[PDB]
Amino acid sequence: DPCSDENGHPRRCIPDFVNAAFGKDVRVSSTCGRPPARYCVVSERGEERLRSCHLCNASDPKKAHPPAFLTDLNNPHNLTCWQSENYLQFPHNVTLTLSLGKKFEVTYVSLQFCSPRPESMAIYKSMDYGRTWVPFQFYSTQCRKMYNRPHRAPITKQNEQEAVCTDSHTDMRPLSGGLIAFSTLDGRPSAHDFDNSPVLQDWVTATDIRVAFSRLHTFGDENEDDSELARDSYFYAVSDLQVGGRCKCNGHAARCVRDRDDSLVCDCRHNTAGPECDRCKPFHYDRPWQRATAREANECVACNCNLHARRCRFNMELYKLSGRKSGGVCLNCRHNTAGRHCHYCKEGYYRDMGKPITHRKACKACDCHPVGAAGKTCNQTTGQCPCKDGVTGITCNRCAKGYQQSRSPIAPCIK
Amino acid sequence: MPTLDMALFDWTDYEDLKP
Ligand SMILES: *[C@@H]1O[C@H](CO)[C@@H](O[C@@H]2O[C@H](CO)[C@@H](O[C@@H]3O[C@H](CO)[C@@H](O)[C@H](O)[C@H]3NC(C)=O)[C@H](O)[C@H]2NC(C)=O)[C@H](O)[C@H]1NC(C)=O
Ligand SMILES: *[C@@H]1O[C@H](CO)[C@@H](O[C@@H]2O[C@H](CO)[C@@H](O)[C@H](O)[C@H]2NC(C)=O)[C@H](O)[C@H]1NC(C)=O
Ligand SMILES: *[C@@H]1O[C@H](CO)[C@@H](O[C@@H]2O[C@H](CO)[C@@H](O)[C@H](O)[C@H]2NC(C)=O)[C@H](O)[C@H]1NC(C)=O
Ligand SMILES: [Ca+2]
Repeated sequence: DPCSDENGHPRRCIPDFVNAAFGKDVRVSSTCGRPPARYCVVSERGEERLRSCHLCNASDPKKAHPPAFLTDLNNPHNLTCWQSENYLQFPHNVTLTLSLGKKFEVTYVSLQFCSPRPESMAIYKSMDYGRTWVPFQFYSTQCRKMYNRPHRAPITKQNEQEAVCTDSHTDMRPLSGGLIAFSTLDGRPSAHDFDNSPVLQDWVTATDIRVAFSRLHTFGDENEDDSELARDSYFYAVSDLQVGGRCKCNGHAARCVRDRDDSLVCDCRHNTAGPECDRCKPFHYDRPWQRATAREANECVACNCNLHARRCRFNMELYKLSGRKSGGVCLNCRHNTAGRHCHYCKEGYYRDMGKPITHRKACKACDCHPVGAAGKTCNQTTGQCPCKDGVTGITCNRCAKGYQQSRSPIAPCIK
Repeated sequence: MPTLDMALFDWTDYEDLKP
């Protein structure tokens, strides 16, 4: 357990870097096999190009190529590729979208193709679950023409989040096994200083990863009798999609875990709560929430209601009046107690001592003498009602030394 | 010791306070 030290006391903890994509369902714009249809594998040996053909059949697992194969275990000698439908050229965009439902720090994105690589393609992140998409990186042989970015634009302080376009890793050539691989901090000026770079802190943060294949390579011949089979030779196919990174829990977790809803969330510690660990757990609002830092754990603490209140709320006034120690304010405070911490008795009650402060019957009712005492409200401690002139006793039901009873209820002791 | 006698009070004025 890295979230507390050798002794009991909490410390900042960060979860492990991983292939965030592994085993995850990737959403795809296209998959061959529904209905089933022919595809062709093209190979070259020098002067010649050879061609084998096969059926993509979704309904038959031995001939299917579903998205699950993008994030399965990659054994290099039993490769499994997702395969798009044949010839979705332009402007047809085919997309692999990985929604983590949770903020991650992305460190790389890797693709391994079983087809030739895309001529043009783009990696995107979302920071707001589905809604908006921003570009991480482009890859194309026509950057200005295709993505309206300039070729190999130099990354600079001025804008360190620049989605570069590049003709690198665009060659039709490795006809399979082509490898494209974006790294988020590769190039970025402040990467060495990353942990003090707010610009880059943002840059790596993302909830989703979209991969858009926008145009695909064709051969320089494409024979005329080959019309159907040449068309059937062009598709996108990927054997392995990775997204390196870690969960963003705010120093309050060492694990991310799927939950009640089977949705990914921090295994949240230090009495914190929420998916990012960005707020406090119920009944733990004595001090306000913070990211755990290098020096300090900032475990938000359990507010005290002396076993009288079920809920509690934070208040800054109270917090500030103590030396920033406690600010919890207990609510609907039960059993005829009241206050911040339910530590004293409701007006018109008093503490039955001996019975300790925490006990359900720690406040007995006041019960003043209805003509002897002036008022209903006792002393919280000692229960002494406020007696009229020449009356004493805790209930104020006897005249004092010096005093006799009167015939009037108003002034019932007189001398 | 000698507690308040409720019967002793004259309530003809202050009719409503009588316990
Ligand atoms: C890598 O290639 C393998 C062969 O080289 C593929 O074959 C799959 O092997 C599975 C075993 O791990 C089979 O499951 C068993 O087969 C059937 C289920 O339909 C039943 O006889 C059994 O119930 C079942 N297992 C047990 C434990 O009883 C797969 O059916 C089989 N073929 C598939 C899925 O098409 C692998 O597909 C492939 N990748 C892997 C294993 O990740
Ligand atoms: C595509 O789906 C499967 C093979 O992946 C085939 O359908 C099954 O196979 C037999 C005949 O081979 C059929 O009678 C059944 O309807 C199917 N289900 C079974 C056996 O459980 C189907 O032939 C393939 N389709 C084409 C057009 O090739
Ligand atoms: C394919 O994706 C592209 C992005 O590369 C889509 O781009 C839009 O294209 C028009 C010009 O045709 C622009 O004016 C829009 O700003 C673009 N929007 C987005 C979200 O990319 C293009 O429409 C796509 N086409 C199809 C059929 O998917
Ligand atoms: Ca695979």
